[PDB]
Amino acid sequence: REDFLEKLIRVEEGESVSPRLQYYNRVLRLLEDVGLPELVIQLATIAISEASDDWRSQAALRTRIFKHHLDMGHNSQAYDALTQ
Amino acid sequence: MKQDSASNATYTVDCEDYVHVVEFNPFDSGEAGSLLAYGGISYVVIASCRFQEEDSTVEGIEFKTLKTFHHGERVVAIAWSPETRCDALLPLLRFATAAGDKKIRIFTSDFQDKNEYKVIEGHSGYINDLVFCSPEGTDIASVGDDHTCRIWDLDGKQIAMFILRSPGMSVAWHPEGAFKLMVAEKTGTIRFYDLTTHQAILSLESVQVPLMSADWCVRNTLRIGAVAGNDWIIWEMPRSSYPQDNKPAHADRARMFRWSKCNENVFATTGYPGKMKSQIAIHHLAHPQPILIGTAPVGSGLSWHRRLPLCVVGGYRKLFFWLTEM
Amino acid sequence: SVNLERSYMELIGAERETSRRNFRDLSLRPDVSLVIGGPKYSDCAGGYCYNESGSLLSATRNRFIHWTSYADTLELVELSLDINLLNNAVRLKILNCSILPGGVHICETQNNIIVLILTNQTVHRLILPHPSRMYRSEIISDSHIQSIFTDIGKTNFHDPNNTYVIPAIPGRAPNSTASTAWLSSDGEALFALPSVSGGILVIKMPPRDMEGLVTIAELKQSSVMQRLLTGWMPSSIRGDPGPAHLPVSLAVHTLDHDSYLFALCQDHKLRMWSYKDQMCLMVADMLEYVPVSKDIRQTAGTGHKLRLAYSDTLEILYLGVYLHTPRQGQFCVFQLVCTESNRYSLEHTSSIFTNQETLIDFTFTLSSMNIWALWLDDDNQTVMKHINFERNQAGHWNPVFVNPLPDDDLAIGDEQEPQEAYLECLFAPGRFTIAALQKAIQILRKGSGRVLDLSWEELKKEVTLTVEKEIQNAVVDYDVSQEEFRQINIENWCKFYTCCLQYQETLSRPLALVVHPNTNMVCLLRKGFLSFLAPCSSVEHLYLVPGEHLLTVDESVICDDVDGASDIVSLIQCLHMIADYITEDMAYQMESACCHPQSPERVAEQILEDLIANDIDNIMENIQNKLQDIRNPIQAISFLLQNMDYETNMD
Amino acid sequence: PAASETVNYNVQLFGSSLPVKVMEALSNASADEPMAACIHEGGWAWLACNDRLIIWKISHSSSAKLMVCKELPLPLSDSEWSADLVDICAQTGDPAAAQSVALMAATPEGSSRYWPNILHEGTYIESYTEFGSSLCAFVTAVKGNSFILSSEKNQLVRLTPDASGKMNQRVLPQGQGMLSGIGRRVSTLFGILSPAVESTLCSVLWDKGDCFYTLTDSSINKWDLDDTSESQVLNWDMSRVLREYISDAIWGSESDYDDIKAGININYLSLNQNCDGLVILSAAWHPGDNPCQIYYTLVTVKDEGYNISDEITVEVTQFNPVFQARGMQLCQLVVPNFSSQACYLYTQEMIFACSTGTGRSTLPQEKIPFEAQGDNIVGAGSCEGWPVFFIRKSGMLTVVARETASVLPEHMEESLSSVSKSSRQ
Repeated sequence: REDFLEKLIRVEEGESVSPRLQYYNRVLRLLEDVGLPELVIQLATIAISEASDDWRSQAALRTRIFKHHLDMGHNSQAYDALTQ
Repeated sequence: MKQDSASNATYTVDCEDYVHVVEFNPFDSGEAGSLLAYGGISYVVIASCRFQEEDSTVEGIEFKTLKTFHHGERVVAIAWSPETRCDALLPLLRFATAAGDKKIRIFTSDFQDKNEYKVIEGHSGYINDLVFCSPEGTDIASVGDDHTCRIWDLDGKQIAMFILRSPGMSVAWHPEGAFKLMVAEKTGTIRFYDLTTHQAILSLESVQVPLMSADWCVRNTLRIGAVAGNDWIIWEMPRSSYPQDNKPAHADRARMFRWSKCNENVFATTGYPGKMKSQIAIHHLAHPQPILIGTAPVGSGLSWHRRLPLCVVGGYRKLFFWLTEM
Repeated sequence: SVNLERSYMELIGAERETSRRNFRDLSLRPDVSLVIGGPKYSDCAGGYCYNESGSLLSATRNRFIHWTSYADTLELVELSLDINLLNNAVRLKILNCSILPGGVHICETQNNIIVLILTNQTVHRLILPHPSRMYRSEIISDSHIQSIFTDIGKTNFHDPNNTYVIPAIPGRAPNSTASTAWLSSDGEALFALPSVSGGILVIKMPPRDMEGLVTIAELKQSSVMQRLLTGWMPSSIRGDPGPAHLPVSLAVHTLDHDSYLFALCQDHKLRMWSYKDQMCLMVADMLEYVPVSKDIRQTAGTGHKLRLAYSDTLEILYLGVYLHTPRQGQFCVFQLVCTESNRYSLEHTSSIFTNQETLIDFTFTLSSMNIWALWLDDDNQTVMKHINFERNQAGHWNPVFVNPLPDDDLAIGDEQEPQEAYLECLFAPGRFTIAALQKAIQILRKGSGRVLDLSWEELKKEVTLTVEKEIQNAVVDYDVSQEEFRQINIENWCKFYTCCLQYQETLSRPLALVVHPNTNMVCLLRKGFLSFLAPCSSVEHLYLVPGEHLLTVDESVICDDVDGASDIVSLIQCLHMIADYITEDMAYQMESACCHPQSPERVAEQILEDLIANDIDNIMENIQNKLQDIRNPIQAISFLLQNMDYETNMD
Repeated sequence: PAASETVNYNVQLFGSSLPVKVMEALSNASADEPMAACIHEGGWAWLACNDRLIIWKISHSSSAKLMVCKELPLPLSDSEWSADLVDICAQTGDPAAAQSVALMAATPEGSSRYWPNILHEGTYIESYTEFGSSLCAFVTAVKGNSFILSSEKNQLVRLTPDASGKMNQRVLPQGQGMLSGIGRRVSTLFGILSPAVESTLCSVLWDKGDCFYTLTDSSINKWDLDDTSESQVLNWDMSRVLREYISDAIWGSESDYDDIKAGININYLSLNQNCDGLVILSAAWHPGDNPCQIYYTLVTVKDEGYNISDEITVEVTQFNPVFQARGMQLCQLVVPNFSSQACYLYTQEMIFACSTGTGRSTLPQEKIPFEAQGDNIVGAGSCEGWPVFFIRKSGMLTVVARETASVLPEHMEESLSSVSKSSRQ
């Protein structure tokens, strides 16, 4: 939806096999620039759905998940996210 | 936000799923301990809580789980009856919830090894809120995203249809009245719905755009407390529809309003849900500065107790309680 | 036969069409002879378009300056609907004299712009800056550009050679736009004014606008000196013009070396004379072509107007004579048949009758062959109608969209509240203005303070204060029933509507119209108000024109088949007669039924029930009567399909 | 809604319990426009609604019973109605007790429809036109039950009476007056020789004693009309004397006081008569800086009959809208029955009381402005000899005090009954 956002996704595409990851990363960056840490964490948790060849975004998402898990208090979930 | 007379969490209760909705008893829903019902994502728990400031043999806070049941899609709103016996005489808990399946799920039990679940065809869109619109409990009014508020009963039939100028944000019910209902609108046209005949008797125009939430005062039908923009407004009906009182609450935009279920002068509000630490501000009448500030990592839930001036705020799997000095 | 309708939609301006305005309060003082008093020519409007180059890519394109004369002052304002103008407003307070309708001329030389305003006794002249003096930019096309003057010192000029005393022998009658000013072949200027006692007062002046040795003459019949001498003598015959030989309007055309001044007397006589070569040309009688009616021309009257148009597209001269009498009224169009011997003969091209109304401004266009007039009646209302003279021998006069006195409608509703609907209808920019609403809020609040219009929250607070004040002043018990509160709200909103209309009707008095050569754009000047006449498309103009006139209009132009044309005309008339009721509860119920899942027939039923609840008179009978006259709607549905294509992305 | 009145004595309800006239006007959309009604003593209410003349009668105790509206036939001809068009026939020279209180409803075309009486409506007159123009503006009544119609373009049409039911309409004897030629003429031409432009007529008033005044924006001429010809008496001017009074009543001590007193452009509008003289309604503005502020001046002539004199009173009127043409209806002046002890001038936001002497049967002094009502006043005057004012969404309100109606003792009541001719069963 929205060709204005489709163009912004296309100009960033070129290194990933799924534009969903890049779109989620862009929306997460926008939400981080706006504010709301709870919404930022929710968006970071939702973004993990489509993988791509760019392993840097996946590693950043896994690190954020591990940070949220160790901040909330889920040792098993943190261990699972680390073994992933 | 505000930082006048600030304090952390006095009573912290840890849970399991994420807490996003929490309410107390609306009127006569139990005269034996603080009865609460909270549902995370796939688990709804009914609890009876007693505090040390109410009794004496309580070590801070004592909570007892009465019924924990796993439900399907998560809920976002629950209806409470103003006249139902749960722990005084004969137990009778009949409550509806607005889950994610676009249909209302009403559970009725009596603590007699039985619990009937019924499905009500509400609105096809995302149901926002719902509440009982009868002092005896026979009709439930719900509002969502369809601009049409349909009065539903215990069976699932349409009683009355009300037109709105925006998706129904919140609904408020007056227990100490005569079928008095309010529907918060984005445009600001609040219709004092009198369900005795299902007709528009009076309408108020909230001049503070945008308008968030609004409710009555539990001890005075004339006092109407609402939140809009950055300041809280107190209206005196039906004497004046223009803002009788308007006083700031936070440095930014507020969220919702909730009058105290014990007094008629103190209340609590909350600005942005988090950002720079959620500071729930307990204010008093004719007081621009908050008489109390409660610190929390994030804000998600607000209610008022009926026995003592107590407020509860949900966050990251935790519930923080606070008490007012007044 | 030419069949073409040019309907126009009204557009409220003034406050809705803002502009960077800045007056220069510089009162002009006359230096010549005064009259002390004189009739206050109020509600006068004049216009003059600039045409210095044929190219449509400069800065003076579609430029026209209009002057509004009230009582005795002038507010010279320059408005352009394309390029914004800075410092285009100047007030001129002429003492003891009033500006004549259409007596302002502008001469743009190579040093300074010379103004010439003819008042009652004192001619005013101002010198505005220009290139080679102050550098005025008029090149290329830009957004904003400079207009007249610059600061405050270049707006006050009352020089001796600029001032001039206006004579009147034996008098003048500037009832409309008849004052003309033009140069002759010898370089001398000539000012033609509608003089009383028959004839035209011609003031001859040396070249340019510098005051010098001027002369006065009266073109009545023969010998200017003899006519000026006999003007004081009471006469009312053919050889000696009198009160029955004065035209309301004037129109002169430059021909050869003798400037022929066309004059239409009250006895249906069109004559021409030259300021220095008057002679017995040819007393053209209108009754020679108009059917016999000598009693009308013997009894005379008022309202005889004359217009000329030399269309160069076919090199044809047309003369339109509007004869207005208490017993007859018609526009007669003639074509000029010259003989190349100072003798011109007219051929009766067409004649269209009309009602007996006071005509202020009216004209006709030969590019589409259509005469359009605007009758401003003294009954606080005005109408405008256009008709093609070369289409029907009788003429039905298609009206144009007019609405000087807007009226609302009552609706008791059922479960809604008409208060919000009335508030939205009053706040809608399609009618009224924000100044009337602000004045009503200031008045109905028992004399409150200044009401703003920028803060929506403050506006809502003030309107809620006003509503509550009206409620507690009307009743005190408004919370025990659902119909009493609705009735009180309806009464309060009707009072608000009346208070707003009391101020709207004051500023809704149209004075005149202004048209510009090339690029069709029609402006309407009212009592301190500006409006636009936007040209609508074919389907829009058909919908605007009622079906009663479209039936008289030939069906071969609208659709191909007469049956389909009549069907689509009946449908358009039905839609136009249904559109007479406009509210907001219908739109609210439509939006609600569209947001909640249902069906389009439910929305249609809701809209129908809202229209029924809002309706006060019967319209369904006429709807059915016009719908029963359908036999072949093939062309109707074809024209409907080939017009509403808006959302389909075809390009 | 909103209402803000100013009490002066005993303000009571003229009706009984909210009259239906307000709802009738709101439904007919008559009071929704700038109206200029007329309230004539005895209870008559006249409304010149464009081309629908509404004449009705109101009295005490009226809510749902007094709601009849009598309309008058009037063709479309664009009439410049204001106050002089629908004027009573009390200015004529015929005494008696029938043709002195008639109703006027002329058409701006050439004829003069003269009504014989108002107590028994339904009868008219037969009088066609022969010479003249149209667009008649202001009508006036002269001696012999004859009329004069004066247009805004200086056109005078005379009514020649031949019998009691057959008259004619002709031109003015010895030609018309003022400049601006229009229609047909005979004998001399024009009458006002000025080097200006035209001479817009403002009003025409014929008083008792063979005196006629044509008030226009040029000069004032007095003609001794004998229903067949006119004779010029003396051409005088009133603005040259009124300018000093206007400058003294409006402006104060300034630098250019002499220039202000010498200037002041005045434009006449309304003019009527009364048993104590004449009452003129004209505007005046100083020729100073731009723009000019149009101020309304109230020129009242104090006398004992109906002619002119020298006792002139000038006052300023607040709330000035706009002035245009020669028939502005926003600020209109209407005298009740041309024989009241106090006149009432109604402007879009005020009711001013012109005092013409002591009050023996009508309560004087009733100056009431308006600050909470935006609707212009429909009409004002004296109803049945009592100060009755009509207020939108309120009805008719009377202002009485000492002057009322009691019961006569012995022979006084018998004489009153004998002169009133009353019977019963």
